Order: sequence, then C-alpha cells, then structure tokens
Amino acid sequence: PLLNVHIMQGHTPAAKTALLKALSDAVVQSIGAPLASVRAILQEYAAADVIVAGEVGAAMALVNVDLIAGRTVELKAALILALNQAVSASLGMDGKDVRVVLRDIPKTDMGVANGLSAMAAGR
Amino acid sequence: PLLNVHIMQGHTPAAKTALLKALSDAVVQSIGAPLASVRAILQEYAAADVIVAGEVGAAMALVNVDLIAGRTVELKAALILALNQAVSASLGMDGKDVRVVLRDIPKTDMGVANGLSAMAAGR
Amino acid sequence: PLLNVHIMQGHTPAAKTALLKALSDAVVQSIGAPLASVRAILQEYAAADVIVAGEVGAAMALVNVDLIAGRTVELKAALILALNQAVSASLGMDGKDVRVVLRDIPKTDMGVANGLSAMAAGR
Repeated sequence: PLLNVHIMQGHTPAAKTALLKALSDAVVQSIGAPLASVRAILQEYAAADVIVAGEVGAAMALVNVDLIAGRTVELKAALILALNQAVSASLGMDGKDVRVVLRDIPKTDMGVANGLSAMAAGR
Repeated sequence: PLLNVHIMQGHTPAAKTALLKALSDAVVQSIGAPLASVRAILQEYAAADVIVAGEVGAAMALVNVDLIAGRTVELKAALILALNQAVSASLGMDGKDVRVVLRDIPKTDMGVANGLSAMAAGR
Repeated sequence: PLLNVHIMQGHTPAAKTALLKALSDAVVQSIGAPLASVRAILQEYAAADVIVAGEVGAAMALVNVDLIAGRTVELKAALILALNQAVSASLGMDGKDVRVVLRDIPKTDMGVANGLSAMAAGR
C-alpha cells in the first residue's frame, strides 16, 4: 500500500519518524502486506491552511491509502482502525481528529517496480 | 468529504482563508453534507512546479475530493460547479484554470472518527 | 489526466523541468490524451519525511494519475511504463524506486473547465 500522510505543523522530527514507522508496521500487522510493498510519505500543514467542520485552524490528521483491490471488508476495517490508532498514539492526538481513506486500486491500475503493473507482476 | 486543495503560491492570507471557508460552504450547500464531515487542507505550488497542457509554469488550481459513494450525478454536478466557483471567486482566477476531481469512496473504505468505517458508523 | 508527482528534495531545477515535460509527453504518447487535458504538479519531500519498506529516508518517487475511466488494460500498462521511465530518466533514478498509481474517474466525477463535469462537456 502507498500512504500519503497529512499532519499539523508542530510535531518533532523524532515524533514524525516514529509516526512513519508506526504507520508502516500498522499496515503489515493489520492486512499482512509484504513489508516491501509498504511506503509512506508525510506532509505538514500550518493551522491557517486547514479547516475542519467550518473551523479554520482546527487540528486534523489524514492518512490516504492507495492499495491493491481485493481486500475483504474485514481487513479494510482492520487497516483503517490500525492506522487511526497509529496516528493517535504516535502524535498524542485524539482519534476523533484523525481520518483514514482507502482507495481500492485494481491490479491493472497499480504500478510496482520498474513500471510494471501489479497484475503484470503477478500480485 | 475530505478536500485537498492545490493552488499557486502568491495569494494573500485573507484570500486563502476565504477559499477554505468558501470550499467548506460549497460542500455543505451543494450536497447537504453534515458540517462535521467536511475537511479541507491547502497546499501551495511554485510556478516552476506545475505544467499545464505542455506549458511549464501555467497557473492552475486543483480541488481533490474524497467523498462517500452514492451521491447522484445531479448532486456531483452541483458540487463540482460550487467548488469551481469557490476557487474562482476566492482567488480571482478564471474557472477555466481550475479543476475539480471527485473520488467516490465506498462506505467500507472511508474512515470516520476513531477509525471506524462510515459503514460501521451507520452512515 | 491530472498528475500529482512526489519526489525527493535536492534535484536540479533543470531536472524538475525535464521531469514535468517528460511526464506530460509520456501521457500524450502512451494513451493519446489531448495535450490540453494533461496537467502535472510537483511536490518535494525531505528524507526524514519518507519511509519505504520500513526504511526511513529511502529515496522514492510517486506519480499519482487521476484520469477519466475507459482506458484499456493495454493503454494503462503503456502509461504506467512510460511514466515510470519518464521519472527514472529525468531524475537519474532507479526505476525500482518509482511507483505510479492510476485512479479511474467516471466522466460524471471529473470536473473540467468552469466547473462542469466531463460528461456535461462530453469527454
């Protein structure tokens, strides 16, 4: 799965390091994805650049997951839950302030190493 | 709906604040989304970081919307139009330079507070 | 097709211009998209903000493509391959460190100029 993570400015590099590791482990543990398929990249936002429920500057975290289609509803649920808890724990956040979005990508639509599709790679 | 907005560098803080509020209002009023479900986060780009129709540095704005599946085509048209107008009015841009992308996320695939899925929470 | 590209910090301005042009060319050449429909925007990441296969700071590149649904499996394979090669050639990267994700967007869900869906304007 390919994760892009969006957090508020203000956490330390060490805290953000632990978040990346915790998200990666959360993917491996919750759905059994091979470690080599797990990537996550992080971006920080100033409070002035976010709005939540009509309130500019309210805290949020967002984990977007592009992953190969075919996971059961139950594994998808485990993944959302594990990622939400990984963010809340790593950043000292309330889980109500975190959102996780899964985008099911068909195997013909997901690239892997050297520009082959996941279907081409026999995933 | 979760919005990530991509705009050119150089706009005033007031205009970016007005943009975020106008985007949130556009979602609530065009599709009747619960206010608590509406989040938007903003990212700025240097001209050197964009290419449009082969022209490097062409001004653009982009609104990506991850929203729960099931809205009618009619509601999606109202949403796309309302978001385009929110960008155009807030930033003083031509609507031809703005793009809106809606990504339908099944209720099993959309996280809500505390890492339950939208389906789990009875949406 | 609307591309958002994610690369590591530290590449030359010439390399990033070449990357934007090569990505645009790859889309036109591989699937026959009209040049006017092709946009790409670029974001750079610090080593501290990425994790790949559990390794914080491992170099990566990511090309996310939102495109109107309907392209065949073969055209998608050509696109994923061409985009991976545009990144690797432009940035001097190993193609194993690049990923491409395609997101099929129904015409009802893809905004075009002035807040109309691609269906309201017919793509």
